[PDB]
Amino acid sequence: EVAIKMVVVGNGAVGKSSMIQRYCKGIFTKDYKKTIGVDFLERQIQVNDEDVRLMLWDTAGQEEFDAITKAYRGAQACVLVFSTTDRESFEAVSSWREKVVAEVGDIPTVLVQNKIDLLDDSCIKNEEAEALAKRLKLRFYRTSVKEDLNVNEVFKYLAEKYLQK
Ligand SMILES: Nc1nc2c(ncn2[C@@H]2O[C@H](COP(=O)(O)OP(=O)(O)O)[C@@H](O)[C@H]2O)c(=O)[nH]1
Ligand SMILES: [Mg+2]
Repeated sequence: EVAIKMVVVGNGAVGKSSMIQRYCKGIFTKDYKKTIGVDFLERQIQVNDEDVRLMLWDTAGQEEFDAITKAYRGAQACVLVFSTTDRESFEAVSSWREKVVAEVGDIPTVLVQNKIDLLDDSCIKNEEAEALAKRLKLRFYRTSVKEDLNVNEVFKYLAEKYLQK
């Protein structure tokens, strides 16, 4: 049995709260802004013959970039999220990465481009997202929380890397 605290980080409106609700509750609602009224949601899964309890902590956006918060404290893995339709959220990734490393150190991390169902309206070229992932040395996923596309894979990857580097 292992419990893993995972923090989901990135600019406002990229889909962090939706991603957590999708993974832990299996829902996607039509609201302009999602809310999680508790510190974290959780999902208990089996990974490589071990029982893992994933505790997914939501965060605030760039308006709280300098904030030192409970969601980051003792985080054991991290999802860095930007949005297909928000170039500023992509440009912010390196700053979010540096913030997490300075607060918790080196923890398993993945880079996620969410809202890939909106590719027609993309503001990020595929080559530049892949180039950033290679520069930060991070596994990169293109996700659609709305379509339940690659969400499960993100958390499974992080749990496996926590268990075996
Ligand atoms: N089309 C699309 N909309 C999404 C996706 N994920 C989230 N959204 C929407 O993006 C908006 C912001 O999502 P939210 O989870 O509140 O973002 P947060 O501010 O990062 O927590 C909401 O209207 C969500 O329904 C996605 O994969 N595709
Ligand atoms: Mg939110």
